[PDB]
Amino acid sequence: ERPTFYRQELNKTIWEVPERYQNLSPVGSGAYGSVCAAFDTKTGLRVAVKKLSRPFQSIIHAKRTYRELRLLKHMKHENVIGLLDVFTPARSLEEFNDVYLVTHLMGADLNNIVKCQKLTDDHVQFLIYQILRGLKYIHSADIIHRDLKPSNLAVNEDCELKILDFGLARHTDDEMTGYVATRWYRAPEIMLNWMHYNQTVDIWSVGCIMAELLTGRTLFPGTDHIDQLKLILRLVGTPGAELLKKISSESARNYIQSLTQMPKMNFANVFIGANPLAVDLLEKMLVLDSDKRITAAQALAHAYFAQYHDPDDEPVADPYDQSFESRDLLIDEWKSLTYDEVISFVPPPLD
Ligand SMILES: CC(C)(C)c1c/c(=N\C(=O)Nc2ccc(Cl)cc2)n(-c2ccccc2)[nH]1
Repeated sequence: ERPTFYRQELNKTIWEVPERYQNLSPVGSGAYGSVCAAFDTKTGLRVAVKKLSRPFQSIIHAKRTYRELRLLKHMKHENVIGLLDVFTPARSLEEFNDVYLVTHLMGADLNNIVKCQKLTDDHVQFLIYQILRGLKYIHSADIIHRDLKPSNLAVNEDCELKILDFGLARHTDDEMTGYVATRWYRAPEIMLNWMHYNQTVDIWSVGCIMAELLTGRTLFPGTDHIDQLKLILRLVGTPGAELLKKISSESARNYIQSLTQMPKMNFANVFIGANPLAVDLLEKMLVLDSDKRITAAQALAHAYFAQYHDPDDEPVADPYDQSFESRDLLIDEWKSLTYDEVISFVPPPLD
């Protein structure tokens, strides 16, 4: 019942995987793990396999490993990453130190797509429809992505899209500093730590992404946090008293009040020649007050997606128990929890 495993060294890390996975080649790495492409001989799919790096080295890491496996097991949606397989070479809990996560290899990310091919309005409609369809599902489980950006959106050759989170980097202060894509899609309340954030932080990200699909250019390519804020406030206007009250960070509030007040721009004069319905949706997504942003479910009913919208085929998630998030456990308790989840994994059917 347990498959046979074989070992190999790729870019100075050991991969020990079931025999079903062949032709492993490295695709990326970071602080939390490494990814390889492979051929799954069982299903006949090209796959991507993330090996987590020392998943139980700290409490923070062990809880993260549990969190990821729990999230990935729950996800059952066409526009979101699905777990094809999870495995470990360990034969018991006592020797359980390694976690490997398998999903479909899609072919490209959305950075590839915006860089290398011109998109018509129909392409923008279809790609953004799918992001929002997946986001509806994600948000219905009270899950916030928080790092929606083109490199976390995988796209096949028929422009079918999946939301994922490679999750290889730490998102430290340094990784978020300077002229960097890691910060250009973040809602300003997350970027500047204004307040406790909502799931519409992800709608801001969709707005930034949609703008970029329409123009071919980054919406807010700030050279740093403050420059990026300035670019944002030039477009959407400076906040009024109502939003200022909601900024619970007194330090952040003090700084924004130092800026000269600016009105919202005419978005038809920014997104020159775009579908007026695209421009209308953008204005509803790129609202500074996150209480007043359009939701994913609201946005799916917008006239821009009239050719794709089907309210009978935009499903929500099964209930997701996140009570673990408020729980303090030891490493070995997170480990055993994670081990139970690996052991109980049942793969999806191959249609
Ligand atoms: C889209 C959603 C929000 C459900 C999410 C997905 C996710 N993980 C992944 O996408 N995992 C992944 C990505 C690529 C590969 Cl090859 C294998 C696994 N999250 C993740 C990543 C790291 C830590 C915790 C959660 N969060």
